Amino acid sequence: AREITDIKQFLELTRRADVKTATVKINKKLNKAGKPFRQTKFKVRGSSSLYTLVINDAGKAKKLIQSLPPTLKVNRL
Amino acid sequence: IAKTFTVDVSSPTENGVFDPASYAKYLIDHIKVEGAVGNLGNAVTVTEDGTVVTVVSTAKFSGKYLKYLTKKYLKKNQLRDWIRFVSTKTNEYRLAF
Amino acid sequence: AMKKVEDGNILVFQVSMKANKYQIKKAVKELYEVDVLKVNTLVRPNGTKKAYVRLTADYDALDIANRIGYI
Amino acid sequence: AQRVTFRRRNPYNTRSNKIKVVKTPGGILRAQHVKKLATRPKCGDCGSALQGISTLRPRQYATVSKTHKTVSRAYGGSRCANCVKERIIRAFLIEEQKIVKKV
Amino acid sequence: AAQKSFRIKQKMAKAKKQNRPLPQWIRLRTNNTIRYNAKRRNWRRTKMNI
RNA sequence: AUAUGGAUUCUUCACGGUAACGUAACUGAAUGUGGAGACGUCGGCGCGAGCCCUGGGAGGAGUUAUCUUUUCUUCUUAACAGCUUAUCACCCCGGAAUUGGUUUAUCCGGAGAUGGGGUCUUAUGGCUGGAAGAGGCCAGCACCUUUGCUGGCUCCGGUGCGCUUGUGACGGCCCGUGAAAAUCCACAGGAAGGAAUAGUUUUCAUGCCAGGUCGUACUGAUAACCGCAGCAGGUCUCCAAGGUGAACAGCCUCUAGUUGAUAGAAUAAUGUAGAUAAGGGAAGUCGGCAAAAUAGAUCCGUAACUUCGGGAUAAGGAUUGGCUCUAAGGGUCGCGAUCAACUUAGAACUGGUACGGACAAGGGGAAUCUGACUGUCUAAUUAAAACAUAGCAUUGCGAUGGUCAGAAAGUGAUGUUGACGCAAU
RNA sequence: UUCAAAUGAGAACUUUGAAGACUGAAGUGGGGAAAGGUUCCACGUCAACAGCAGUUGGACGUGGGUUAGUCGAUCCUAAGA
Ligand SMILES: [Cl-]
Ligand SMILES: [Cl-]
Ligand SMILES: [Cl-]
Ligand SMILES: [Mg+2]
Ligand SMILES: [Mg+2]
Ligand SMILES: [Mg+2]
Ligand SMILES: [Mg+2]
Ligand SMILES: [Mg+2]
Ligand SMILES: [Mg+2]
Ligand SMILES: [Mg+2]
Ligand SMILES: [Mg+2]
Ligand SMILES: [Mg+2]
Ligand SMILES: [Mg+2]
Ligand SMILES: [Mg+2]
Ligand SMILES: [Mg+2]
Ligand SMILES: [Mg+2]
Ligand SMILES: [Mg+2]
Ligand SMILES: [Mg+2]
Ligand SMILES: [Mg+2]
Ligand SMILES: [Mg+2]
Ligand SMILES: [Mg+2]
Ligand SMILES: [Mg+2]
Ligand SMILES: [Zn+2]
Repeated sequence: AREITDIKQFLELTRRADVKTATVKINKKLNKAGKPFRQTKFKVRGSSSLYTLVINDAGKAKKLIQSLPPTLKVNRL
Repeated sequence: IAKTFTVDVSSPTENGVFDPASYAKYLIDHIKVEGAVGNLGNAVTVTEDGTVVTVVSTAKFSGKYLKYLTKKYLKKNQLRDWIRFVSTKTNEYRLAF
Repeated sequence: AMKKVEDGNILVFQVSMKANKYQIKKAVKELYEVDVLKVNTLVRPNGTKKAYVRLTADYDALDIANRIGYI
Repeated sequence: AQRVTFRRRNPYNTRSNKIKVVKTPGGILRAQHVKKLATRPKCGDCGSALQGISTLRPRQYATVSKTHKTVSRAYGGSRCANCVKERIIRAFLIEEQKIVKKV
Repeated sequence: AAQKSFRIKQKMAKAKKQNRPLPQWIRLRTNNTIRYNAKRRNWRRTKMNI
């Protein structure tokens, strides 16, 4: 329901003491005129709202998964 | 900006009831471009190799037009009950026996 | 009603016409030592009250149902 | 060509039974009940609409922040700027005239 | 009539439970003279006037 | 219920902007004031949504003697949330006659126009999150079975006196000016309460708990209601596709729904319903009863009389198909380029002289009696010249009153009234 | 309205398929208000009822079915009581 764009505020949500699950969604989308790309969306299930972080860079998406806390439950696709 | 259209005709050809050469010749004499037929002025090129039929066009052409012409040729030889025009991927078609 | 027990994790009971949802939840916990997620009730066309009691995920409605004796 | 129905038991076209036709993710047309439109708060002196004040139904003002319901000035969410200006000028001039009438 | 008071529905429930034929074993009792249900009601013949 | 983060304070209860006002927050008791709730109808205009129409492309289906890059069909995005988006209105600069601006509709300006730059309401629209993982359309595989599995595509546009509906700014009308209360908020006021080794803010963010009781099936009618019934009667309301056409008319069709009403054979009289007639044309009859004739649109032409508004579609004439063309009437950009609407007028050609070709669709004129007109009544034999009506006139009454009500009353109607009123003819 | 098949002791009337038609969006379509009260759905079944028929049914017998903090009632006031 709410979209977050800052990377720093996304990491604190994963350890807000009220979050239990998260999901990773991969979408294959095209750019303005050329070849497609891989879009990754990180959704954090809060108590009252769902927070979604959308990044279009595949390289940065890999780093965020590694830094994701192990306690948080992650659903793939 | 020429688009490629490929038709796989191997399945009816192996039976022996379909002639790939006749099908390719039919498209040459019936593809309308900017009006009537016979105006394929280095705009529509149809090749043949015995297993696939490749149509390369730069003028007004579409897959729906290609299926429309194939069905007309298919019934002309009384083969609608056995052969069906099926699309596998985009701009890639085949004849199913 | 048996399909809800197997599939929906819901126990179906006939209850007193004077009982509200607070009393039904309290009675189920004390009689059967289970936890209740929510209670839905209706008045049947014959004049009796039916309650749909859904248990929490920590409990299974199937093993409680045969523990009571009905199946 | 797809036709819709009311989603409540009120079958009459009253003010509180207005609908809007929308298309759902399921690909079908369904009626949607809309509430009555709100009215802007008015000035207490001239009756004109107040600038900078949210337009909501009366009970919705209890859910929004105070900044939505006032303007940073005397008589903020009650009178408009021009009426407040006239109040200050009138108050000063009359009181000055009272002093010279005393003497 | 879909939106109905509790009094109306409670009387509707009572009429529903009374709409049955005579139990068969009643006719086998000693000195029985009841042959059928004389107070049977159907929705197409006589209204309840509730 | 309550903690944390943030904000504020040692200038105790925040700062910015000339201003309109802006923001994540940014003490406020009694009392007082204001706003919202909260409102008629009609007319044209602007904008939005759904629908309708249509182009390209990716799929599926139908037709194929011949023709048809063709005919039909799928291509969808909720509540909610963030950013953004406006007619009106308002603020600052400036100071107008050679008056300017301006709506379809002529209203506005030294009480400050035009113009330049700003602020605001968020109906509404756009992007993003919700959300493609859903739904929709297809292809390829297993298979008595609990029955699935793997794949692709789901895209980009155009048009409007169109239809339905919402809304905005306006305009016409009244001796008619077109509810109330619960409930919610703001402001004025300043009673109290608060800081330095510390407190307040639950109108900023996040987190915790709970939300009872009754109704909820179905019909809504040529079979579920009422008429003695499974009765051609009666009974409130929402959604509304294509063509023809002015049209929610009539006629044909798509979606969806029905195909129900005792049947078979035969075709006498008399019927009921629907029709046509040579010549004459109301001679019929109490009486033109019934039927016929007229009928749309464009153009020409139109009397007595009149309250000057009408009479009037008066009367009386002409034209109407199909096809191939011509001319005029626009938008957007830098005189050119480019794109998109049915409206009107005119000309050749063509025919068994037909053409509002079905459907749809006024007979008219000269006078007399009577009621001015629109309106109203004898449900189930009388719709009228009867009643009502505006207008006119008469009558009573200044409240300790006139007219009227009640068994009585510390009782009522006119009266939330006051002679331009009320009451009685 | 017609043909065929299925079911049945029995079919102009039940079911399925095929064909021909109609309502023609102010409908013979899709929902509700008042009113009715189980007529809704399944299984079994045809003495009576459906002014012919009946294997069918709003019939007969036996059962199943109506789930709300957000839709209404409940709260407010109107003429009035
Ligand atoms: Cl009911
Ligand atoms: Cl006869
Ligand atoms: Cl007169
Ligand atoms: Mg309930
Ligand atoms: Mg209401
Ligand atoms: Mg229902
Ligand atoms: Mg009845
Ligand atoms: Mg004759
Ligand atoms: Mg005569
Ligand atoms: Mg005679
Ligand atoms: Mg006549
Ligand atoms: Mg008259
Ligand atoms: Mg009239
Ligand atoms: Mg009469
Ligand atoms: Mg009469
Ligand atoms: Mg009279
Ligand atoms: Mg008809
Ligand atoms: Mg028809
Ligand atoms: Mg039934
Ligand atoms: Mg019979
Ligand atoms: Mg019989
Ligand atoms: Mg029965
Ligand atoms: Zn003001």
